[PDB]
Parts: sequence; C-alpha cells; structure tokens
Amino acid sequence: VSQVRQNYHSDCEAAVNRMLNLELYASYTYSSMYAFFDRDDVALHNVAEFFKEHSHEEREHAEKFMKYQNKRGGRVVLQDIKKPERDEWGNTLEAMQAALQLEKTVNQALLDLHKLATDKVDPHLCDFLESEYLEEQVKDIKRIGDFITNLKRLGLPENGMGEYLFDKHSV
Amino acid sequence: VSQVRQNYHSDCEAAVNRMLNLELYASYTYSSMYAFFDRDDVALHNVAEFFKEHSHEEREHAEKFMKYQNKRGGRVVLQDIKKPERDEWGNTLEAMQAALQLEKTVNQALLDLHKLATDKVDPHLCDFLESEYLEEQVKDIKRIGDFITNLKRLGLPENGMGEYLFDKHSV
Amino acid sequence: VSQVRQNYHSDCEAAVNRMLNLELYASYTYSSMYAFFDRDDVALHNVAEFFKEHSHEEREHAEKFMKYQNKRGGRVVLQDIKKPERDEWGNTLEAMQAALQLEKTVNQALLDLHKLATDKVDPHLCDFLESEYLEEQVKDIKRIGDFITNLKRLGLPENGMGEYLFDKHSV
Amino acid sequence: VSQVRQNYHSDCEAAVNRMLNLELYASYTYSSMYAFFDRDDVALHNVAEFFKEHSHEEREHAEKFMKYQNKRGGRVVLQDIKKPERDEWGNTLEAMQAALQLEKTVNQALLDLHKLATDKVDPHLCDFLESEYLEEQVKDIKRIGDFITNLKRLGLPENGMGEYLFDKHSV
Ligand SMILES: [Cl-]
Ligand SMILES: [Cl-]
Ligand SMILES: [Cl-]
Ligand SMILES: [Cl-]
Ligand SMILES: [Cl-]
Ligand SMILES: [Cl-]
Ligand SMILES: [Cl-]
Ligand SMILES: [Cl-]
Ligand SMILES: [Cl-]
Ligand SMILES: [Cl-]
Ligand SMILES: [Cl-]
Ligand SMILES: [Cl-]
Ligand SMILES: [Cl-]
Ligand SMILES: [Cl-]
Ligand SMILES: [Cl-]
Ligand SMILES: [Cl-]
Ligand SMILES: [Cl-]
Ligand SMILES: [Cl-]
Ligand SMILES: [Cl-]
Ligand SMILES: [Cl-]
Ligand SMILES: [Cl-]
Ligand SMILES: [Cl-]
Ligand SMILES: [Cl-]
Ligand SMILES: [Cl-]
Ligand SMILES: [Cl-]
Ligand SMILES: [Cl-]
Ligand SMILES: [Cl-]
Ligand SMILES: [Cl-]
Ligand SMILES: [Cl-]
Ligand SMILES: [Cl-]
Ligand SMILES: [Cl-]
Ligand SMILES: [Cl-]
Ligand SMILES: [Cl-]
Ligand SMILES: [Cl-]
Ligand SMILES: [Cl-]
Ligand SMILES: [Cl-]
Ligand SMILES: [Cl-]
Ligand SMILES: [Cl-]
Ligand SMILES: [Cl-]
Ligand SMILES: [Cl-]
Ligand SMILES: [Cl-]
Ligand SMILES: [Cl-]
Ligand SMILES: [Cl-]
Ligand SMILES: [Cl-]
Ligand SMILES: [Cl-]
Ligand SMILES: [Cl-]
Ligand SMILES: [Cl-]
Ligand SMILES: [Cl-]
Ligand SMILES: [Cl-]
Ligand SMILES: [Cl-]
Ligand SMILES: [Cl-]
Ligand SMILES: [Cl-]
Ligand SMILES: [Cl-]
Ligand SMILES: [Cl-]
Ligand SMILES: [Cl-]
Ligand SMILES: [Cl-]
Ligand SMILES: [Cl-]
Ligand SMILES: [Fe+2]
Ligand SMILES: [Fe+2]
Ligand SMILES: [Fe+2]
Ligand SMILES: [Fe+2]
Ligand SMILES: [Fe+2]
Ligand SMILES: [Fe+2]
Ligand SMILES: [Fe+2]
Ligand SMILES: [Fe+2]
Ligand SMILES: [Fe+2]
Ligand SMILES: [Fe+2]
Ligand SMILES: [Fe+2]
Ligand SMILES: [Fe+2]
Ligand SMILES: [Fe+2]
Ligand SMILES: [Fe+2]
Ligand SMILES: [Fe+2]
Ligand SMILES: [Mg+2]
Ligand SMILES: [Mg+2]
Ligand SMILES: [Mg+2]
Ligand SMILES: [Mg+2]
Ligand SMILES: [Mg+2]
Ligand SMILES: [Mg+2]
Ligand SMILES: [Mg+2]
Ligand SMILES: [Mg+2]
Ligand SMILES: [Mg+2]
Ligand SMILES: [Mg+2]
Ligand SMILES: [Mg+2]
Ligand SMILES: [Mg+2]
Ligand SMILES: [Mg+2]
Ligand SMILES: [Mg+2]
Ligand SMILES: [Mg+2]
Ligand SMILES: [Mg+2]
Repeated sequence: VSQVRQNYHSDCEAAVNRMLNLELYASYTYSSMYAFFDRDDVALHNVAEFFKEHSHEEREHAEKFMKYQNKRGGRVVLQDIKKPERDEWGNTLEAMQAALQLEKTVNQALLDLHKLATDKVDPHLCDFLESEYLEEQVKDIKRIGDFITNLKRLGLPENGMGEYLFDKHSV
Repeated sequence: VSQVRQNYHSDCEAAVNRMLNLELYASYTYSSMYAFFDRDDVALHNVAEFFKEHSHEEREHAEKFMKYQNKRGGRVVLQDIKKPERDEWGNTLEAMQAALQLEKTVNQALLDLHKLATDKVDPHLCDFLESEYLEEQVKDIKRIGDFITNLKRLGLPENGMGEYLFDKHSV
Repeated sequence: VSQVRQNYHSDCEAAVNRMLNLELYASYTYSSMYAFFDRDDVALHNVAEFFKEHSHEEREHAEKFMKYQNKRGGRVVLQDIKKPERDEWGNTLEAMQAALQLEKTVNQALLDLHKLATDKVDPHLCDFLESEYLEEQVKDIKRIGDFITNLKRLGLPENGMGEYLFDKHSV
Repeated sequence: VSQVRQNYHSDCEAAVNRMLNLELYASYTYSSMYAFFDRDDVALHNVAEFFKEHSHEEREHAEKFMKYQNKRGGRVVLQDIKKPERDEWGNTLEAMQAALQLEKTVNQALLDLHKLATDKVDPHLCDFLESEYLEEQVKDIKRIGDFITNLKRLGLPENGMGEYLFDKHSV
C-alpha cells in the first residue's frame, strides 16, 4: 500500500471514487440546464447562469475528492460520466424541481459515505465531509426549495410573467 | 428608598415594569414572524428581515426602560415573556395586520403610561416617553399601514405575484 | 413534510425548539443581572456591561437555532420565556456563580442534543453543535470560572475593595 | 411690557430669576469643593477636577436661564450669590453626599418651576425645562449616587486606600 496510508479502509476509498463520479454527474446535469435556459426559445439568462455556476461548483466538489483520495493514499479511479436524465428541462420550475432532487441525491450519498466513515472509525473522513460538503449541501437545498416556493407563488408553470419576474428579481 | 429617588411614584415604577414586559412580548412576536417568513414553504426573505429588525428594535425599547427604571431609582422586576398569539402567520398581509394591531397595543400602553405620569406630575417620565417612544410609535404605525394598503392593492391574500412583488420592491 | 427535509428526526426538531427556549431563558437571566449591577445601590458598571453582552450573545445563539430549524425543514415552535430564578443577584461573586451554573446547564443541554443527534445518525446537526456552540460554551465556562477564582482571591463577598478592584481591572 | 412678550406670566419670570440664582449658588458650592480637594493636605486632584467641571456646568445652566429670560421678554434680576454652607468638605464621601443633596435641591426647584409653568399653561417653558434641564439633572443624580455606593464599598470615610483608589479609577 501507499507509504502515506493510515486508517483508510478500502471500502471508503472505493466510496470516495463513486462520490467523485456523482459530483461530476451533477455538474453535467447543471451544464445541460445552463444550455437549455440559454436557448433562444427559452431565453432566461439569469436562470441559465445560476445553473452554470452550480455546474462549476459541482466540478470543484469532484476535484476536492480527487485531492482527498491522494492525500489519504487512495487511488483515483474514474468511470464514465453519464449524460443527464433529460435533454430539455421544461421551464424554471421543472428545472428547479429536478435540481432539488439531484441535490438530495448527492446529499444522501454524502450521508451514506459519512455513515461508512463512521462504521470504519475514520474521523478524518468524517471531518472532511462535515467541514467541506454537508453544510454547503443543506444550504443549497434550502436555496432551491425557497426558489420552488416562489416559482409556485408566481404561478408557474402557466404564468409566463411570473417566470420572467423570477428571472429578473430572484437570480 | 433609593438615594436617587425623587418625584417617582410607585405606580409609575410598576407601570414601567409592565411596559418593559410588553416591549419584550412585542419583540418575541416579531421574532416569530421572522422565523415564519424564513420557512422554505414561505420564503419571503425581505419580509422576514423586516420583522427580524423590528424584533431587535423592540428589545432595544425594553432595555431602555430597564436603564430608565434604574436612573429614577426604581427596581426592575421581570415577568415571563409570553409566547406569541400564533405559531404561523398566514402570509405577508396577515402578518402586517397583526403587526399593526400589536403596534397600536404597544402605543396604547405608552399613552396610558403618559397619562399616569401626567396624573402623578412626573414631567421627566412624560419627556422620556415623548422623546424616546411616542413619535417612533406613530412612525412605525404609519409605515405598517402604508404597507397594508399596498398589499391590498397588490391583491393579497390571493395574488401570489403581488406578494412576490411587495417583497422585492417594498422591503 | 417539508420539501427540504432529509435525515432530520422529529425528536431532533423538537429538541432544537427546546434548546432555543433555553438560550432565550439564559439571555433573560443575563438581562436581569445587567439591570441589577446598573442599580444605583450596586453600581458596578463594567460587571453590568459584561452581563449585558452575554445577554445579547445568548439571544444570538437562539436566533441561530431558528435559522437552523428552517434550514433543515423543521418548524420553529416557541414557548414562554420564563423569568429568571432571582430578582436580585447579591454581588459580583454570587452573580458569577449563578452564571457558571447557568452556562453548565446550557452546556449539558447542548451535549444532550449532540447525543440525540448521534443516536439519530445526524452528522449535520452534530457538526452544527460542535462548530457553533460547544467550543464557545467551554470558553465561556472557563472565563467565568477564572473570574470566580479571582473574586474569591479578592475576598468576596466581604471585601468591597476587592469587588471594586475586580470591576476596574478584570471586566 | 416687552414687544416680544407672549404667554409669559410674571410669576414664571420671577421664578426663572430665582432658579438662575440657585444655579449660581450650586456653581459656587462646587467651586468650593474644587478648592478643598486641591489643598495640599487633601490632594485628590481627579476629585477636585470633577467638582471644578460641575462648577462650570452650573454656571452654564445659569447663563442659559439669562438667555431664556430675555428670549421671552422677561427681565433678568440678580441677587447675591450666597457662599457655600461649608468651608471644608471632609472627604470624598462627605463631598459627594453634599453634592447629591445639592443636586436634589436644584432638581426640586426645576420640578417646582415646571409645575408653575404647567399651572400658567406655558408649554414653551415646560419644553425648555424638559429639554435642557430635567434629564441632565436625573443623569447627574444617578452618577453621584453611583459614586456614593462605590465610596461606601471602598470603606469611606475610614479607608484611605479606598479613597485613593476611587480618585485613581472612578474620576
Ligand atoms: Cl490503512
Ligand atoms: Cl486507527
Ligand atoms: Cl482496508
Ligand atoms: Cl473504485
Ligand atoms: Cl479540503
Ligand atoms: Cl459506467
Ligand atoms: Cl430528471
Ligand atoms: Cl428530454
Ligand atoms: Cl436525482
Ligand atoms: Cl458509501
Ligand atoms: Cl470515528
Ligand atoms: Cl460544507
Ligand atoms: Cl427565495
Ligand atoms: Cl425567490
Ligand atoms: Cl419619590
Ligand atoms: Cl415634585
Ligand atoms: Cl409612591
Ligand atoms: Cl412591578
Ligand atoms: Cl434614553
Ligand atoms: Cl406571567
Ligand atoms: Cl394574532
Ligand atoms: Cl397558529
Ligand atoms: Cl395586539
Ligand atoms: Cl399605565
Ligand atoms: Cl407634569
Ligand atoms: Cl420617539
Ligand atoms: Cl408604502
Ligand atoms: Cl417588477
Ligand atoms: Cl409599499
Ligand atoms: Cl427526514
Ligand atoms: Cl441518512
Ligand atoms: Cl422522524
Ligand atoms: Cl417542539
Ligand atoms: Cl450557523
Ligand atoms: Cl411554558
Ligand atoms: Cl439562581
Ligand atoms: Cl430574588
Ligand atoms: Cl442553572
Ligand atoms: Cl436532547
Ligand atoms: Cl452520525
Ligand atoms: Cl463553538
Ligand atoms: Cl481571570
Ligand atoms: Cl480576573
Ligand atoms: Cl405675557
Ligand atoms: Cl396663550
Ligand atoms: Cl403676568
Ligand atoms: Cl425677580
Ligand atoms: Cl436653550
Ligand atoms: Cl440675598
Ligand atoms: Cl453642606
Ligand atoms: Cl465648614
Ligand atoms: Cl442642598
Ligand atoms: Cl417655582
Ligand atoms: Cl401647557
Ligand atoms: Cl436635559
Ligand atoms: Cl460608578
Ligand atoms: Cl465608581
Ligand atoms: Fe465554488
Ligand atoms: Fe456537490
Ligand atoms: Fe450540488
Ligand atoms: Fe463527529
Ligand atoms: Fe468539525
Ligand atoms: Fe433601534
Ligand atoms: Fe416598542
Ligand atoms: Fe414596535
Ligand atoms: Fe421590478
Ligand atoms: Fe455574539
Ligand atoms: Fe448560549
Ligand atoms: Fe452562554
Ligand atoms: Fe456644560
Ligand atoms: Fe444646574
Ligand atoms: Fe447640577
Ligand atoms: Mg512504496
Ligand atoms: Mg480497495
Ligand atoms: Mg446511456
Ligand atoms: Mg462548517
Ligand atoms: Mg441607601
Ligand atoms: Mg412600589
Ligand atoms: Mg401560555
Ligand atoms: Mg422627537
Ligand atoms: Mg410542500
Ligand atoms: Mg415532530
Ligand atoms: Mg412563574
Ligand atoms: Mg471550532
Ligand atoms: Mg417697547
Ligand atoms: Mg413681574
Ligand atoms: Mg451669610
Ligand atoms: Mg432630552
């Protein structure tokens, strides 16, 4: 094994690789949402840029897991980044709903990884997840939920004026 | 009695203690409104922060009465701060209506205290209320009334777009 | 349940509400100590301001729990804020002793909440308590203990000169 | 009568003259206390300067009454400024006790004047007293009371070390 490796279970190393892939998958889904809202027949540029920013955030999350893997003496193993579930995202409300579910999926994987780290008695990995991922995840989920509440209030999906107003005053 | 005490009636001392409690009660009601508008299923953050600010204002009012009591040689006596009348506040219009009534309740108590001070021939207490409370109270009541008129104009409670617009352009 | 809610046990939600109340209770006790030391027949203004600052600190702790509750999709439920155990606080030593016991009471509640969070496998709540409460609590307890040792050294409660010196050189 | 005179009762004009004299009397008493604490066999220079400052404050109060009298069309009438009640002031505690009683005497005269103004339906004179005198009077009485409490705590009159400490840390 690696000269630096200490208290790092094989199961955790593997789960970190899977988590890295999931972050990349989330990044790619957000990239797709960006492209959709940038379409001339959708044209909600502030919404598009919100999703573009989130795409970059998730890529940063993945890169941080790569650095982590090496810090612990694990080995980064990459798999295909699957294309997003949809090619088009309907409207701001549908996209935000998809984003909420994606964020809860990523959150569940983080929590599962934390449970594994706990079971394997790895406090460094626990600390890493708590300090670098779990709170940002809760914050993002709350932001998206807040947005969804406001989009519903604004009459989405039917109310195009409401959709315009959201893009101009919320993002 | 206190070495500093001069022209300070026992009834006024007691009424100052009751007034202090009422300010704390008002603070707590506003805290509740803050928490409500911060909910993910309510999500009107500018409205929430308006009420949070008012919560702090009312706490400051209470602290000023504590300092006053001691300046006159009276003794601060605290009672329980009762929880607010409601656990949830409906919407921006219902909350503002509740805030207006709360402010008029606090105003009536200030005016009653001023009448007591007048009856007991206490010009210092009269001056204190006039200079530190009565005008801020009138200003706050006018602001909230103005808000209510605008919320009605915007179609509250039914018009969610109107509610969004208020949060984005009035607070 | 709330659209944002994930891995948040009902027992933890309820315990957060109780913790919030306890912080408000601690705030109110410190407010009482402030008013006491501000009395013309007590007149230890640096001591009074120490307790006033702590009163504001505890209110901030409570507000942070409100924000937390909403972030997790729980619902803030308020109860009466009970008046402090005493109406007068004796002297600097008695007040500091009461403050130490209050701080240990608040600390025990935080630790109990952390244990509940651990049992319910909620690392986000664990992190929150560790990062935002538990160390400040230990620091405050140590500061107050240090003060008590010094007040005893200075001959409290009997030595009024010692009490004056503390107010002028320690706070 | 004066071309400017309006709603200014002869009794109020006379009472303003008496009030002016009392302020000058208070100034002179404080001047005496200054000189006493500046003595080589007393030598508490911070205490001396406190009383010197108060002497100037009271002279300013008197001058403001002169300006007031003329503003209303009354006529300033001066009488002898009586020498202070004592030629020597014992110690810091005795002097502060004398200062407290002097301040309460001045306060009573202000309150009596306010009552006269009220009876004669003179709101300008009421406002003047409330805005320029009554609160400063309450503040000064509280400060002196606080000092007395601390001087007693420090073991005055017997405890010379306590007296030294007060001069060095309270004024
Ligand atoms: Cl290992
Ligand atoms: Cl180990
Ligand atoms: Cl292993
Ligand atoms: Cl792997
Ligand atoms: Cl890191
Ligand atoms: Cl694959
Ligand atoms: Cl999807
Ligand atoms: Cl599709
Ligand atoms: Cl998903
Ligand atoms: Cl896992
Ligand atoms: Cl562990
Ligand atoms: Cl984080
Ligand atoms: Cl929002
Ligand atoms: Cl929004
Ligand atoms: Cl009285
Ligand atoms: Cl009177
Ligand atoms: Cl009375
Ligand atoms: Cl009372
Ligand atoms: Cl004030
Ligand atoms: Cl009660
Ligand atoms: Cl109500
Ligand atoms: Cl309710
Ligand atoms: Cl009300
Ligand atoms: Cl009253
Ligand atoms: Cl009056
Ligand atoms: Cl005001
Ligand atoms: Cl308005
Ligand atoms: Cl608009
Ligand atoms: Cl408005
Ligand atoms: Cl849950
Ligand atoms: Cl879970
Ligand atoms: Cl549950
Ligand atoms: Cl509860
Ligand atoms: Cl926080
Ligand atoms: Cl209760
Ligand atoms: Cl106690
Ligand atoms: Cl008591
Ligand atoms: Cl306790
Ligand atoms: Cl608990
Ligand atoms: Cl856990
Ligand atoms: Cl902390
Ligand atoms: Cl210390
Ligand atoms: Cl110390
Ligand atoms: Cl006239
Ligand atoms: Cl008239
Ligand atoms: Cl006349
Ligand atoms: Cl005259
Ligand atoms: Cl003036
Ligand atoms: Cl004469
Ligand atoms: Cl005398
Ligand atoms: Cl003499
Ligand atoms: Cl006198
Ligand atoms: Cl008079
Ligand atoms: Cl009048
Ligand atoms: Cl004044
Ligand atoms: Cl003092
Ligand atoms: Cl002092
Ligand atoms: Fe980032
Ligand atoms: Fe992520
Ligand atoms: Fe994310
Ligand atoms: Fe932990
Ligand atoms: Fe941590
Ligand atoms: Fe304020
Ligand atoms: Fe108020
Ligand atoms: Fe108010
Ligand atoms: Fe607009
Ligand atoms: Fe703080
Ligand atoms: Fe606390
Ligand atoms: Fe505390
Ligand atoms: Fe002055
Ligand atoms: Fe004066
Ligand atoms: Fe004076
Ligand atoms: Mg090797
Ligand atoms: Mg392996
Ligand atoms: Mg495929
Ligand atoms: Mg953190
Ligand atoms: Mg006494
Ligand atoms: Mg009484
Ligand atoms: Mg009840
Ligand atoms: Mg004013
Ligand atoms: Mg829902
Ligand atoms: Mg529950
Ligand atoms: Mg009770
Ligand atoms: Mg820390
Ligand atoms: Mg003429
Ligand atoms: Mg005349
Ligand atoms: Mg004579
Ligand atoms: Mg004033």
